[PDB]
Formats: sequence, C-alpha cells, structure tokens
Amino acid sequence: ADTIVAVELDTYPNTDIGDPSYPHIGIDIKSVRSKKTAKWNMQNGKVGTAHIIYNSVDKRLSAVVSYPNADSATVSYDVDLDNVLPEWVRVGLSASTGLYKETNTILSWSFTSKLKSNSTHETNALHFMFNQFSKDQKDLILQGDATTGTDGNLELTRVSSNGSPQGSSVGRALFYAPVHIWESSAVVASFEATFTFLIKSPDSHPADGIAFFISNIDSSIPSGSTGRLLGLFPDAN
Amino acid sequence: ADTIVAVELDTYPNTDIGDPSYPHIGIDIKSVRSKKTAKWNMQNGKVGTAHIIYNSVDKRLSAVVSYPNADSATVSYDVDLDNVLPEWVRVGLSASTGLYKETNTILSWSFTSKLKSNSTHETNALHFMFNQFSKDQKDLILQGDATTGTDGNLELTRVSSNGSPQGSSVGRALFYAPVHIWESSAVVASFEATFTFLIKSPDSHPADGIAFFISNIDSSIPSGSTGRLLGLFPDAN
Amino acid sequence: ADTIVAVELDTYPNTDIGDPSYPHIGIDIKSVRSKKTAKWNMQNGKVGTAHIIYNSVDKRLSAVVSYPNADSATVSYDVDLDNVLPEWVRVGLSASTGLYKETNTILSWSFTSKLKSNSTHETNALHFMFNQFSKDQKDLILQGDATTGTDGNLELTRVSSNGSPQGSSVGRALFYAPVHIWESSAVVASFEATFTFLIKSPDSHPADGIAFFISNIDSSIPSGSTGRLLGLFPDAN
Amino acid sequence: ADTIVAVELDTYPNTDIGDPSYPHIGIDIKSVRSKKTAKWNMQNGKVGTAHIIYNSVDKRLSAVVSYPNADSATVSYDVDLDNVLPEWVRVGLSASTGLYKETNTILSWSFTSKLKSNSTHETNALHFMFNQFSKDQKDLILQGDATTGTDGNLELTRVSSNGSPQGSSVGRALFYAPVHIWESSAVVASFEATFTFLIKSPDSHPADGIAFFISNIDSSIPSGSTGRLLGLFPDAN
Ligand SMILES: Cc1cc(=O)oc2cc(O[C@H]3O[C@H](CO)[C@@H](O)[C@H](O)[C@H]3O)ccc12
Ligand SMILES: Cc1cc(=O)oc2cc(O[C@H]3O[C@H](CO)[C@@H](O)[C@H](O)[C@H]3O)ccc12
Ligand SMILES: Cc1cc(=O)oc2cc(O[C@H]3O[C@H](CO)[C@@H](O)[C@H](O)[C@H]3O)ccc12
Ligand SMILES: Cc1cc(=O)oc2cc(O[C@H]3O[C@H](CO)[C@@H](O)[C@H](O)[C@H]3O)ccc12
Ligand SMILES: [Ca+2]
Ligand SMILES: [Ca+2]
Ligand SMILES: [Ca+2]
Ligand SMILES: [Ca+2]
Ligand SMILES: [Mn+2]
Ligand SMILES: [Mn+2]
Ligand SMILES: [Mn+2]
Ligand SMILES: [Mn+2]
Repeated sequence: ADTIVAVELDTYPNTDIGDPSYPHIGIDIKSVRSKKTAKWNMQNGKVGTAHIIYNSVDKRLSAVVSYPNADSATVSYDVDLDNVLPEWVRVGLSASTGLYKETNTILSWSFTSKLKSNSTHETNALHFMFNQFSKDQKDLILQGDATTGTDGNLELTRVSSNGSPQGSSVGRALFYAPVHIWESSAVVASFEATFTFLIKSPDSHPADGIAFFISNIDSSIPSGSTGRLLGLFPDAN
Repeated sequence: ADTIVAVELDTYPNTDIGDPSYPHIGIDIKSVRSKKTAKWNMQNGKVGTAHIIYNSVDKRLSAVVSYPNADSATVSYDVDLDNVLPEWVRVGLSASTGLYKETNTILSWSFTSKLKSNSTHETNALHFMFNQFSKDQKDLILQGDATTGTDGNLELTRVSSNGSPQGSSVGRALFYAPVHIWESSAVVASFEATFTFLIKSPDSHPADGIAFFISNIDSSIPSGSTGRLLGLFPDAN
Repeated sequence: ADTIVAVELDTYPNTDIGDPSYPHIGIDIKSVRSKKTAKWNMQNGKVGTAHIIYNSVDKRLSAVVSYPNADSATVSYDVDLDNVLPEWVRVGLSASTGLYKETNTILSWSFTSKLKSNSTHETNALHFMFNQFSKDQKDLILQGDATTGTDGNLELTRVSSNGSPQGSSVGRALFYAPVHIWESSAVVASFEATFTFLIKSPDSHPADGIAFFISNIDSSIPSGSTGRLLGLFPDAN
Repeated sequence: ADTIVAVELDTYPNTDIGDPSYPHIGIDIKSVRSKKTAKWNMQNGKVGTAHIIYNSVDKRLSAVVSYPNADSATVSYDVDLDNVLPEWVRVGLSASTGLYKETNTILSWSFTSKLKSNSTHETNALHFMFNQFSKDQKDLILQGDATTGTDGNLELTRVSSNGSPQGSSVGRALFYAPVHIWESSAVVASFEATFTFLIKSPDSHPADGIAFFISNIDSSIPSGSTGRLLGLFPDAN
C-alpha cells in the first residue's frame, strides 16, 4: 500500500480509533492512529496557519498551528524518516468530510526541501510557493473532489455554489514533481512546509480535518477513505 | 510543432543556416536562425557558466557566458514572451553532436521563476537547484542520449566509458514540473537560470553546442535534430 | 554632496522643476528633475505596491507601481550604475510633505542584492524582508520625522495621534548595513526591491511623495529638503 | 559583560577548564566550559564545513562539522534562547591562537534568520552570504587581528606573508547589522549558519579553535581572551 507520514489537523474526535475527545493536531506515521497528539483550539471561520519542519540532524518532526491573537498548538515526534519513507516521495495536502462537514480551503502553500551533501557546496534544493491558485494549475495533481480557482483558493473538498460544504467528500493535491526527501551522502537534510487554511462549518462538531502528507510517488486516495480516514489511510489500524 | 525559445551556446559555425563564422551565443525564437548573436571565445576543456535572465517589466531576454579569468560574452533581445510562449511550459537543457563532437557535460543547474500578481502579497514561485545529479534523478525527464550519475554530472550527449564524446548524438533534460511562465494578471513575471558546463573535444573543431530552452509541456526531440539543429528544431528554417 | 539614484512616486506636480501636470513615477539620477517619468493614477487611501529591479547585464533600471484591480504604471531608464554610484551604498525609503500633505505609510519592504563573480559558484548576496516594523527597529537608521511601531508600520512623515498627516515633514529609513552594489569582478550584479504603501490625504490634494533611493553610506537629509525635494536633494537643479 | 552563545571548534584540549582530551566541538552558553561536547576528528590542512541550526519550536541548538569523504561530528543542546539572549544581537566568527597556533581561515559564510509572526503572512527575514571576501568589506565589523582580502578569504587570526600562522593572536568578524533573533509575538523563530574553514598548522598540536557566536550588539574582544578563551570570554569560569 502507500507509505504515509502526515501531520493531521483533526477536527472531529473519533474515540474508537484513538482520537482524544477534542480537536487536535497529530503526527501519523503510517497509521491514522497518531503517534502523538496535542489539543487544538480550532476556530470556526478563521484563517489559520500551519508550519511543519524537519531536519535529519536531530530527527524530530514538529508542527505548530496558530491563529492571529491566539495561542498556538504544537506537537513533535522523534522519527528518522530514512527508515520510514522511500528516497523519492511526493508531498501534498489532504482533507475529508463524512457525516458532518466543513470547508477545507487552502489559501496558500509553500514548501522547501534541501539536501546538503558531504562535498563542500553540493546542495540540492526545491522550493515552491503558491499564494493564489489558478483554475488550471498544471503543477498540482488534484485527486478526489479537490478543485482550484474558486477565489484563487484550493478547495480540498466539495463546497456548493452558495459556499456550503458537503459531506462524504475527500480530495487531495500533490505537487507535480517528485521530491528527493533524503539521501545517503547528505550531511544535512531538511524540509519546511507552511499553509494557511479556512475551516468554516455550520455544524456543532465540524469534520473531519486537513492533513499535510508525504507519500510514495504514485499515492492515490484509498477507497472509502472519507470521513475519519482523512483521505490518507485505507483502514483504521 | 513545439514552440521553442532558447539561448544557444553554438560551438560549430554552420554558415548555410546563418551562423557567424565563429563560436557564438544566440537567442533563438522559434527558429535555429538566431534573432541575435554574439561572438563567444569558447575554451575547450574548461568549466564555464551561463546566466539567463528575463523580466516582464522591460521585456528583455539576456544571457552571459563566462570562464574564470576571462571575458564574458553577452547577448540580449527584446521579446515579450507573452506573445510567444504558452502560459505553461517546461524548461530544459539540450545538446547535440554531428559529424564532429564534444562532451556536453552539465555540472550544475538552477532555475527560479516568480509571478508577482496584481493582488498585493500574492506571489507564486518555483525554484530548483541541482549541484550534483543522481543515477536515478526522478525529477528530470531525460530524452535522447541524456544520462545522469556519471561523476554526479548530467551528460546531455553520449560519451564512451573512456570519456570520449560520440558524434550523431542528441539528448535533453527537462524539469519534471510544468512552470507557470506567465499570466494575464501578473504585474511582474520573471525567471533566472544558471548552469555550469564542461565542453571538450579532442578533434580540431568542437560541435555542436548546448542550449537552455523553454517549450510547450509535451516537447520532444524532433527527428533529425542531430548536429546543427541542437535537438530543438525539426528544420533549418 | 550625496550621490542619489531614486525611483520617485511623486504625488504633487511642481511644474517649475519639470514635473508633469499629474501624479507620476520617475527615475531620478542625481537630480530631482527626473530623467524619465510616467503617468501614475494614484489612488487615495488604497494600499499600493512598488517593484524596482535592476541588473548589470542589460543595465536598465525599471519600476512598476500597482493597486489591486487597477492598471500599473511603469517606467524604465538605461543607466550603468557602475558609473553613477560608489561600490558601497545604503538603500532606503524617503518621503515628505510641504504646504499640502498625505500619510507616507510603509506596510512592508524587502530588498535583495546579488553579485555573481567571474569565479564559478562565487556568489555574494544580501536579503532582508520586513512585513511588520517594531517600535525599536535596530536594523533601520531612521532620519527626520520617520518612526516605527504604529500598527507595525513605518511612518516616513509625521502623522498626528488621530491619524492626520502633517505638512512640512520629511523622514527617511535606511537599512543599517552597507550594500555592496557593484564590483569590477562580477559577471552579473543585480538588485530587486519591493514595498507596499498607503498614501492618504483628507485635503483631497496630496503632496509630496515617497521614493526608494540608493546613496553613499553616510547620506543624510539635505537641509531644507521638505516638499518638492522629497528629502533627497538639496536643490532643484 | 557580554552575553555569549557559541558553537566552538576547539582544537586544543585545555584539561584545566574542562576540555575533553581531544579536539571537539561544543555548545558554550555564557561560559567557555561547554554545556555539551563531541569528539571531532579535525583534519589538518583540509577544508571543513560547519552547519549550525536552531528553531524556537523544539528549542534545540545543533551543529555538524564535516570534511569530504569523512564522518561528521554532531552536537546538540536543548536551550531556549529567549531566556539567554537579548531580542537584538549580532552574529559573528571568532578565533584565537596561544602558545601553539594554526591558520583560522574562513572561505565562506552564510546566515539566515526568520521570525514567523502570529499574524498570517507576517514574516521578517535576514540573509547574507559571502563566498569571497573583499579587501574593504564594509558590511563586516573586524576586531582584533581579523583581516579580509588574502585570496578573498577572511583570516580571523594573524598569518605571516609566507603563510605561517602566529601565536598569541585573536580576531573576530561580526555582521554589521543587528539581527532580531526573537520576539514574543513570533510563532516560529529560527536561524541557520554555514561556514567553510581551513585550519592548517605547522606543528602537530594546533590551537586554539574557531567559534560561531551570537552576542549583544556592542560585543568586543575581552581583555586577555587569547588562546583557550577563543576571543569570547574574559575568564575560564
Ligand atoms: C454517535 C454519533 C453521534 C453523532 O451525532 O454523529 C456521529 C458520527 C459518526 O461518524 C461519522 O461522522 C464522522 C464525522 O464526519 C466521521 O468521522 C465518520 O467517518 C462517520 O462515520 C459516528 C458516531 C456519531
Ligand atoms: C564544410 C565542412 C567541412 C567539414 O569538414 O565537415 C563539415 C560538416 C558539416 O555538417 C555536419 O557536421 C556539423 C558539425 O557536427 C553539423 O552541424 C551538421 O549538422 C552536420 O551535417 C558541414 C560542413 C562541413
Ligand atoms: C500659496 C500657494 C498656492 C498654491 O496653489 O500652491 C502652492 C504651492 C506651494 O509649494 C509648497 O508646497 C508644495 C506641495 O506641498 C511643495 O511641492 C513645494 O515645495 C512647497 O513650496 C507653496 C504655496 C502655494
Ligand atoms: C606544554 C606547555 C608548557 C608551558 O610551559 O606552558 C604551556 C601553556 C599552554 O597554554 C597556552 O597555550 C595554549 C595553546 O595555545 C592555550 O590554550 C592557552 O590559553 C595558553 O595559556 C599550553 C601548553 C604549555
Ligand atoms: Ca478524527
Ligand atoms: Ca552551429
Ligand atoms: Ca513633485
Ligand atoms: Ca581548548
Ligand atoms: Mn486524530
Ligand atoms: Mn548558431
Ligand atoms: Mn516628479
Ligand atoms: Mn572546549
């Protein structure tokens, strides 16, 4: 199956699969059952920002989610991505709705990856930044119900013309080019991702969440992965 | 056919297609017959550097080629890429040999593209940098006789195991992801490319050259592109 | 005296010193009498953006000023900065009011300078970016009535507590560190600056303008440079 | 006194002040007696590279020193710089010789600092990169015996015309502009530094070392800080 490493912004507490009883951010290493979580005071209708960082020196994947004039939620987990992910991967954003729903709108997204090898001055780097999305964004691979163009934003899940989010939706957006996330001769490897989102929902319990993920190049939405599975995993194991 | 815009480092003077009677750099807008050229004192066996720049404000495509402790060749041409190229393109490097030959080795390559839109703070950017190439470089589309891995270098054309360049060779390397080179609402669009090369022939006259090009997404080596056509054009018109 | 090279956003037409009879942007090379101008449809109370670019290859200084959902004004001028400016300079922003006034608010400012030398891979670079200013901004040299901290903005000229701009005001802000603007050994030397501003006047007819300038390291506000002189020149010659 | 935070590349083991009995890299927080060290297999006459990184999310200062075709030494230390350093500081390089000596040559140096604020898209950044130093480097504050120009290198300590390092030497180089290393409102604060050095010694026992340091803006070489104090501390407490 696909190998997934993700940072989830889980808005709906699914107690049967191990979710805390409140909105939270978590680090998922090949399983929807987060390796570590942190309470997140999600703000309905407000624009938030997520920062994901990682470096091979201290092998720690960290994430911070904040809103203006509000405290930030933080979560970290020590993990050596060399032993989890293949050398070449694709990075993307995923989101879903189930019985309950919310808009999973991405306003901007940027990513940076660097491989600084042993040889003096032998750096390989990739950097992209979208501050507005086009109707025909040829450098993104859109899967599921993901669409671009609506107000220059990226809608991961389906929203009606009147702006109402729909349930039972799932969508993803991966950057077109494969990323060389790590290599053996690298002295220092690292990546950094940032995205701003707008989760708006009429429900008392918005669902299901957004997630930044890294996967094998040919990753695709596992069947029936709407709702609690965030479009990333085929089952809840 | 393909739409090509290229900066050629022409090492062999083909007088029948308009080449000056000496090595030169030139701006090719949809034709192997350069719109403007400049004498280039090519140095066999030495590592050179090429810098290509362009911006929509003053619509001028410029290039500079230099060698350490040597003068640089420069060429410029006013051209509005909006009227020549499609919004989405692919960028790459091309090279060829014919009756005569040379090594068309690329030691490093970097590219940066930015679209500063009308909407304040709405910048879109792409940046990649290869300071060493891998045997399996999944973010490059290699066409023709192009290969990577050899000393961490990109060999656009065929070289034997003993290092000897072969004639009648043609090869290209395009970056995997499509680049949004321009758009109607962009207040400023621009790009910059840089690469270092090592051209060396054991014969009297080297041939045929290296070229940085921008083309339609699905561009492919035209048949008969060997020799004077530098793997870019189907004919000499 | 000081050596000034500036891109002015002139809001008040001073016909005696050569100003066109309308708001305009212009390139000033050591004189308040612009070498080249362009009509600018200034929008009172709206946030605009200015982009200044320059590169030694095609020796052309260009500027673009735009507002969201509006056309942009553009002006260019061929000039070899090597012959005008000293190798080391300071970059900054200047503004003034005279009999009439306006707010000269800077919301953000970024600058990038690069020197690619003859020796392969030998690049020197400087880059700063302020998206919000602090009350104690130690990396800026504030001259005249310039202050920071008010809403995280830079006020080049004096504005009252109630937000009203004052006349007869002049202020500047230079980046603390000297910039190596050019050097003889460079193959390519280039810079790019961007800033967003908010010009507003209740009197309905604003004066005098804002300007991005490059000068000798020890530059200071010439005596009596309020009004038409934009705080850059000592006289109107 | 000055507040110093430094990563030392200690070549001479001073057992009385706590040095291990071999060359090592260490994290010094306000004291020459490192908080944590790591064995470093220094290679006389070879060019090495140092990478220092830090981020406020996981508050860990890490360093890696490597040589081509050789293992790298690594050292990390959890420390919240907010509680140690003032908001505004200066960054620099320091080096010294004592009874024994070595050349403390810096071939290149780059630094990047970013303050990601709570408010969406509010980022402040500073970045400089020197790949060659000039005889008159106006953006560096040279203290002690530090000089630039010699082959486009930075010599932290005194070396004779014939290239021989001298003992009892101490020199520093700080970047001209103050750096906003942190602020309360920042969601993420981080910095990264990289430099390549060439430590060559005539004898089989080099001394004393090179260090990347962060200090209060007005920092200066302490009296009698030659040798084992690396030009950073006034005493060995
Ligand atoms: C007990 C319960 C009450 C409720 O009000 O909604 C519920 C919704 C549930 O789950 C569904 O809605 C959730 C929120 O969309 C999804 O995570 C999940 O995949 C769906 O099966 C499960 C249980 C309940
Ligand atoms: C005049 C001449 C002399 C020669 O010795 O070889 C020659 C080879 C030529 O062309 C071939 O060799 C050239 C160099 O490889 C190519 O540019 C071209 O496409 C090939 O057809 C063209 C002319 C000559
Ligand atoms: C009295 C008067 C009437 C008028 O219509 O315009 C005037 C413009 C003046 O100019 C001053 O105000 C202008 C706008 O504030 C400045 O450009 C200029 O340098 C100042 O001297 C000064 C006086 C007048
Ligand atoms: C072997 C030796 C003999 C001696 O008489 O003094 C010595 C003094 C030393 O110390 C000085 O030289 C050392 C190496 O340069 C420095 O680390 C230290 O700060 C200096 O005081 C080191 C070694 C000796
Ligand atoms: Ca859940
Ligand atoms: Ca030719
Ligand atoms: Ca005027
Ligand atoms: Ca020591
Ligand atoms: Mn969860
Ligand atoms: Mn030609
Ligand atoms: Mn004017
Ligand atoms: Mn020590």
